[PDB]
Amino acid sequence: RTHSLRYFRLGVSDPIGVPEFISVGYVDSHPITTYDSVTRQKEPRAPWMAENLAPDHWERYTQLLRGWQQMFKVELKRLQRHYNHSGSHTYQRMIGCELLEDGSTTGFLQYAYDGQDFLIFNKDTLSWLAVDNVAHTIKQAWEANQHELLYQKNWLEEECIAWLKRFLEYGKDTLQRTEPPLVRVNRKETFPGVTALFCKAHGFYPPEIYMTWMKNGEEIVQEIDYGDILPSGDGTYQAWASIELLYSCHVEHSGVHMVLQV
Amino acid sequence: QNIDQPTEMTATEGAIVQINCTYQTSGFNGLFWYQQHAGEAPTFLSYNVLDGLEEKGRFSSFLSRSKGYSYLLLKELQMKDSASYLCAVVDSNYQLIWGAGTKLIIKPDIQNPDPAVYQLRDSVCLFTDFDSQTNVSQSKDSDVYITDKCVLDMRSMDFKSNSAVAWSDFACANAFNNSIIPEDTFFPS
Amino acid sequence: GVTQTPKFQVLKTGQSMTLQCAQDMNHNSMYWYRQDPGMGLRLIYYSASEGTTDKGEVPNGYNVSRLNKREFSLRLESAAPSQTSVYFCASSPPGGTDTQYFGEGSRLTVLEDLKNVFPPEVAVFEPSEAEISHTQKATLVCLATGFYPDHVELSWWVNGKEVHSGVCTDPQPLKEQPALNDSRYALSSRLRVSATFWQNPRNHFRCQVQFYGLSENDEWTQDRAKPVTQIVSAEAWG
Amino acid sequence: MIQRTPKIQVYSRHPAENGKSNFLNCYVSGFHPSDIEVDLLKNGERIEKVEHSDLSFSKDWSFYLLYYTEFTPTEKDEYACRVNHVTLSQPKIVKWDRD
Ligand code: NA
Repeated sequence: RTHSLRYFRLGVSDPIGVPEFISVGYVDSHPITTYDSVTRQKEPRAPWMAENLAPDHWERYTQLLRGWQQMFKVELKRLQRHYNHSGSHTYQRMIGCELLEDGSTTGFLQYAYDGQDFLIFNKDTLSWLAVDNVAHTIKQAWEANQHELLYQKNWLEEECIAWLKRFLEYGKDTLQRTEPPLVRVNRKETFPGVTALFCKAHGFYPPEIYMTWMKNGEEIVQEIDYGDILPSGDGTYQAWASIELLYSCHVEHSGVHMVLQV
Repeated sequence: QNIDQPTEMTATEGAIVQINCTYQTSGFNGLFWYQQHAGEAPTFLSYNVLDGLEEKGRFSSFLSRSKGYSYLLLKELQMKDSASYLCAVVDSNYQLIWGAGTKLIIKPDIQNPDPAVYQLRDSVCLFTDFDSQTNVSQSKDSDVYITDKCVLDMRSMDFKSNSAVAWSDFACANAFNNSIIPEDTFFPS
Repeated sequence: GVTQTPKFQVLKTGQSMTLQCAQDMNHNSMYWYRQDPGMGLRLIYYSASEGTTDKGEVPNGYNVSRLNKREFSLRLESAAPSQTSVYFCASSPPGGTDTQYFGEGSRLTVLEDLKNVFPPEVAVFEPSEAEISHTQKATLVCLATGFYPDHVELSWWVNGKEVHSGVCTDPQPLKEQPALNDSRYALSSRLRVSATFWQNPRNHFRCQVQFYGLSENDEWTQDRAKPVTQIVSAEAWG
Repeated sequence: MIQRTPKIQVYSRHPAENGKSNFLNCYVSGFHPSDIEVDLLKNGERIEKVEHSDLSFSKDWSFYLLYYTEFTPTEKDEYACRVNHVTLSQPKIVKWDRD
């Protein structure tokens, strides 16, 4: 199954309650680690992370995250000087990797300024893609350090994947389980002469689900309204798909296909 | 967890030496090579994180991540290359793990040896101009002091030479009796 | 880059000590290491950034203070003979792939008492007339004997200028009493010049030995002269 | 500076039935910047016993949160989610569509 590991960083200049720096790690949709400039401690966010990593792991990353926190504050100050920006602005980073079902891997590293893409790393060409000329200036500074680019490629292709496999084993009871969806079809005449069909699923894990409507065993032509895959709050998810008007709802989840004929 | 490199290596001036370093760590984020002359601070030589050979003048550093192996290659050896070479790896938690280091000894090429034992006044017995293949043993007597062989370079000429010093009944003719000295060692009367 | 003090220090057991380290390269990470024969650098304490410090591999018997972005102090609360070592301060730029920059090092020797501390006797031995005839070269030998602890820096001076060409100093000193734990040391050095250079009567040769012993603040109640940090020399003219 | 207003979705954990114990959820997502105020309401009054997830990060650089509470739906009781963000002039009350 497709799994991923991601680390996020958020820096806020002159914040309102709101921390100046936040850093959170995720395995798929699950938070695994947290650090902020208020606590000044890296802590686990999943019990299976707390049970499998000794206190020395948390002590070491607490020190690293205090160092990275200061580097983030400084980078945001330089970005604001480049743009001649006053007041409160945000700076974000996302690093991570994916281990696909087919055995192939992906790695990514990107930054955002004020919630918009700023720099995107390409680990295959060892270069940064810049959105504007301030981003272009930072890119020239970062591309001048060949050792750092190579360091990032090795981390994304080897280290991150090894971290992901280790975290998958720790959290296997949560992350590798299957909770099949409970599917129902509801029929209702809405506006005079308009029948609405809703295909609704709930109680499933993982959140990835495929839902579609078919007419006489063939793919629809008319508009299907899709509902977001939402967390139910108990570790499971819910979703829906709807059409107006022989119709059948088709649902695929974790290698099991389901048909609900109307 | 562990880094291994030889304690010591000896090679001849003008030749090539390869300093091997193997590591067994939880993760890998880079391998450094540092140089450290006797009584001095370690200084950066190279950094490798991806597979391949990185050349920097007379020095080259290699890495194989799958084998967990690196080497520092030193070509056209010079006496000034005599130093310790420290291997260090960055583990999964971005901490440097330092190897115990490799002391590199360069044997000079003595073209025209002239082994001789001389007497100096302010006493001392100087054993000099012997080839790099002669070893000096420590004193057998408590009241006699003998140093190991030393190499000096007279840079204005292309002249290098080896020497040992003995000091303290004592005479130059018997000062290095505990060492295997060349058959044709000159002893002036 | 990285300034570390003092270069040498003799301490009595139980005495306090602070090693200072400063860097002005705007580095955020600072490290304290100890280097001992047969093993790799061992991290004592480190400071990932200003306002934070953490233990290394060997923190027992030490404590640190990251005083500001530039300075990182190392304290020995009660000096023990196991703390006899060479200490290195290093600093590293924000992030990387980046390398460590080292200070020159601090040699600390912890002793039970200072009663066996002695400066060296320095003597210069003029070249053999037999050598000059045989090789057309002249070798000057310098001996520094009876010093303790091994805190010396030997150098040659030709016409008041330090020379390195034709010089050979022993990397390690010799133990004058090999069976004694508090043996005193001997060091030899040789300077080789051409016969014509040596035969010039206006050419001046000096062998200088800088000894690092006691300071003015150190107590001295013994009858013999206080073995302070000093320069002991020997001269020769051609 | 592009500011993104929050998407607010009020729904129950299980398909709702009047008289049956459930959980009311309020999923607040797609907003930027991160400062946000969320309250769950019952007949316009703030519910005191409300749980929530920590601030979460999306790949599109926006933020999301989940607020929930235990409840028993009834025909008479009206439930809502009140959200405040810098993109809003006043707090926005989003009524539960009663499933
Ligand atoms: Na301590």
